[PDB]
Amino acid sequence: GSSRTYGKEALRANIAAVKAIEEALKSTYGPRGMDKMLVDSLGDITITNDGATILDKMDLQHPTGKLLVQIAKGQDEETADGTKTAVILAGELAKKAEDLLYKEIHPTIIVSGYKKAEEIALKTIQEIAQPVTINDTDVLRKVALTSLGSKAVAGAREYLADLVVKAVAQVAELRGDKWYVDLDNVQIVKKHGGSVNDTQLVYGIVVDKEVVHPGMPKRIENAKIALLDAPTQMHKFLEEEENILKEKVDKIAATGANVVICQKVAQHYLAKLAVRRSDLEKLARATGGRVELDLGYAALVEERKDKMVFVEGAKNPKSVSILIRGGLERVVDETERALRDALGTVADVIRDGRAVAGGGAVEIEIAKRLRKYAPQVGGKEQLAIEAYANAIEGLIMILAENAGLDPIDKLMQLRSLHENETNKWYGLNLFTGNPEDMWKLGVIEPALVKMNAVKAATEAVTLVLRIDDIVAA
Amino acid sequence: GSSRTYGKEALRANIAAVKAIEEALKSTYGPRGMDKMLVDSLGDITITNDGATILDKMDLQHPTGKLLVQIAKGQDEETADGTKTAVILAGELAKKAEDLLYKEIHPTIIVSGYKKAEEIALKTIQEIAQPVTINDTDVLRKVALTSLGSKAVAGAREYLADLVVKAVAQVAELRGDKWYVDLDNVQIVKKHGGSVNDTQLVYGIVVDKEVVHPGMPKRIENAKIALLDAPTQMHKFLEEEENILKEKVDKIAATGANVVICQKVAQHYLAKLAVRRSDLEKLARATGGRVELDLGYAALVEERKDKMVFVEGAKNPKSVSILIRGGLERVVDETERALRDALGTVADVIRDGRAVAGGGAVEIEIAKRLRKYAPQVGGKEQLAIEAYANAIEGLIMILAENAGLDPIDKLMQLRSLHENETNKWYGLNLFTGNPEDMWKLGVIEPALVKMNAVKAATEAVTLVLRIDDIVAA
Ligand SMILES: Nc1ncnc2c1ncn2[C@@H]1O[C@H](COP(=O)(O)OP(=O)(O)OP(=O)(O)O)[C@@H](O)[C@H]1O
Ligand SMILES: Nc1ncnc2c1ncn2[C@@H]1O[C@H](COP(=O)(O)OP(=O)(O)OP(=O)(O)O)[C@@H](O)[C@H]1O
Ligand SMILES: [Mg+2]
Ligand SMILES: [Mg+2]
Repeated sequence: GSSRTYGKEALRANIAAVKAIEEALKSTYGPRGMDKMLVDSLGDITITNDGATILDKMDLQHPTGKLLVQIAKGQDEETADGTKTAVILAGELAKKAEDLLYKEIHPTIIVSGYKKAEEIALKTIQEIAQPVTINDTDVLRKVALTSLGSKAVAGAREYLADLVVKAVAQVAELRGDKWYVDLDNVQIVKKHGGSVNDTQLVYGIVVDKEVVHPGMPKRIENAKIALLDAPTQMHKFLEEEENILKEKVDKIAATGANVVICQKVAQHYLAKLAVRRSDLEKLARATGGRVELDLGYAALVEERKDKMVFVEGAKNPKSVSILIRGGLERVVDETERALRDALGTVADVIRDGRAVAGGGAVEIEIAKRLRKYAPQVGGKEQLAIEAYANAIEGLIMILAENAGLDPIDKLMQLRSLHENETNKWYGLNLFTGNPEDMWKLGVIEPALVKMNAVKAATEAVTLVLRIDDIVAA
Repeated sequence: GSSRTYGKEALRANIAAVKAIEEALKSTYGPRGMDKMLVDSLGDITITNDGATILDKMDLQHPTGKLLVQIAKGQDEETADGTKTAVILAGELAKKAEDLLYKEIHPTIIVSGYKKAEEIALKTIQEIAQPVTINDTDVLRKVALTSLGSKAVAGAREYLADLVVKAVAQVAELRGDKWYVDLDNVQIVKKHGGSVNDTQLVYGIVVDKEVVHPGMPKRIENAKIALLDAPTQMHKFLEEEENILKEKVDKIAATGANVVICQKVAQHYLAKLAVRRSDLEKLARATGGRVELDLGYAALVEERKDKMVFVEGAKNPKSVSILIRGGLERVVDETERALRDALGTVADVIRDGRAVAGGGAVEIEIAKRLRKYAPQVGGKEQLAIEAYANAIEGLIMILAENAGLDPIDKLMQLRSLHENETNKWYGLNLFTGNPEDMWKLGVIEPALVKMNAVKAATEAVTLVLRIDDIVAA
């Protein structure tokens, strides 16, 4: 025994799976949006509004949904943002395809329409965007703040916004006639007992070591660094192992190193600087050293009051550390998850120097270009392009409907404001119900994240259409 | 206990099996055609439109269908194309035989009709086709492109089309007063990190070796090649095994070889070229060597920046390698499955120098010859030949019906266009709904694949008729 299902009934059964997976996410479309409660088989309780999190702990019985979710998860590791937008948009394009199938259009006309709209949308995003550079640091601060905000740690402590902006403004490499960065170049340190304004940047590389040995010179300058993975006969062996302590000095003097860090007593003779205990790799990347004596170099090393050790002016100038100290664990452990995602959004601007307004300002310029382009295509395909435009505007209703407003009128006001000339940045504010200019409010996101949202939605829906039949064996 | 079933009811039960197996395939008749989803017993999901793939993972309860599928699978290994056409045509000839049995004609009249139509069809294909040669490289490019297209790798990167055309235009042997080729003569290499336009031909034989030993002369010219499957007493054995390293030099000097490849250190003394590690068979076929020292010969050997090793101008000039490097695995692994099937279609033209238009242009010349021939046969057999012609035209409805068009009118327009003189290449375009000239659009397939489609369909249906009774024990 096995089941075969084919034709319109298999296509309806696939669309009813996509409109279920989108229904699970619709309400959490941020900001100012609801959370979901997830309970596991053990009885743990979790509260979340992070879509990449929900899609790993919800569980899905239907195989076509299992393909849609896999595309939306694959979407999160390539770019890091737009996990929910690429599911909502893929929900709307299917819901509006259902209106075209009742007019008896064949699916290969619809799919040819969508893949003919997406290529004029991606051109329009590159046309309406505006360029930005590292020197435009106000715009970098506005992007950081927008990605950072809506948690307890926020731009009420705007020191966090300058902290991240300065930290990646330091690490700028130049490649492809453009700037380049990666998160491997900038490191955190996390500890408890502190304050969120006590967190600081350094322009140096730092470890929260509570001890280094007391006789040693706690300031070292214009210096060389080494990073290391390095009865009667019983008394002779015991001495031979105590002489192996002096063999550390013997081989440091063989190379002239000043501070010497080893993975895992005779420290009075060394004092006549040792660090007791993947971080040696970070020190090597800062110092230019290597983990037989190969040395690295730095302008200053210090230990200072909890208690800490600092390296400053290491040979590679494009490396930075930041330290978070907070009074409770719950603050620190989510502040990392906010702060490095903010920095990893600034990096999505800096890797490609365009920026576009949030708030639904992009969708309504796209929904104008399509409705001016559709009369040129003329055939049955014209109904598929106009059915695409109605599905992109249908996104910002899910943004207005979510902040308590009346959705239809607060769509019509925006569309009428865009029929006037210029005005291209008007969109929804969400902390007051009226439309406002999104650039002067400073609400911005990088173009690469919108392009990935549009492309992963069209790729996901044109794989749910264009399945005729289901066989199992 | 056992079952016996005989007469009209056994014949109806066989035809209802053939019209089920054809019903599973009808919609995927390409291009621009739907896919099917196949789920296995483990829970893996697969999406496909390749008929030779569907028929191995669908599973079939009925024994007559199990014979039809076995003929259609056997069809794919002899010629490589026409797995679906030979099932659809075998579906139509049975569906139209059912209309003749209700007029009470006996089955041995029908089968005598079909086997009397197929012999005038095979003559007509040899009459209406047009010849082609290697020098007609535009037609080779058009055939390559038609077989290559409708994937992400396509003639948007037309470098792939010239890549394959040049690659088999080099390997041409002459036999039977005709050209001859096989796929054993041309080899690929596949690696990750690349681009689809970074893929290149060579007119040489190549391995993506990331290393060869650093002292050795990395350029060798007008050269000879060897291809090889080749306490106190403990110190004497250890030395005897180290002298066996120098015995490689000792036996290379005994034959004067310049580069020496062995299946599975003293390389400084060899340097005073060694390759560290079925490919020795390919090198032997290029070099004219053999895997006791038999040597092969080549004009140049080089190692160059990833990193690679090249052999150029080997003794046999009718051997070629191509290299695919792509930025992701998913691209490379299906690009092989497209690119070698494109090349293995050019080989189906070159092995037999006729070509015929696609798009349903052949079917409507055959459906004219039959309806002019049928009045000569005169008896009850006349109804079986005209019932054959209606079943070949009934194929291009499944091509028009599939691209969203209205099927009947877009048949009648083609038939009326063929009642005019010449025009013999008019057929369906599928990227716009009107008929167009298929030769100027460049849509071509080799005659040997159509002949195998006609012959394997008539052979499959005349075995489903002409079964009277089913016995089991
Ligand atoms: N201050 C704001 N005012 C208006 N719209 C905003 C504001 N901040 C963000 N948005 C909009 O919120 C949407 C993104 O919603 P949300 O942040 O919940 O999902 P996401 O970040 O894409 O998801 P994920 O982080 O899981 O990938 C975009 O349309 C964006 O422009
Ligand atoms: N560009 C085209 N326009 C019109 N018809 C085309 C075009 N390309 C191919 N065809 C037609 O498509 C049919 C073959 O369909 P399809 O390629 O799906 O099956 P197949 O190649 O025979 O199957 P398989 O590859 O599994 O053996 C032939 O009638 C051919 O002439
Ligand atoms: Mg976001
Ligand atoms: Mg084919």
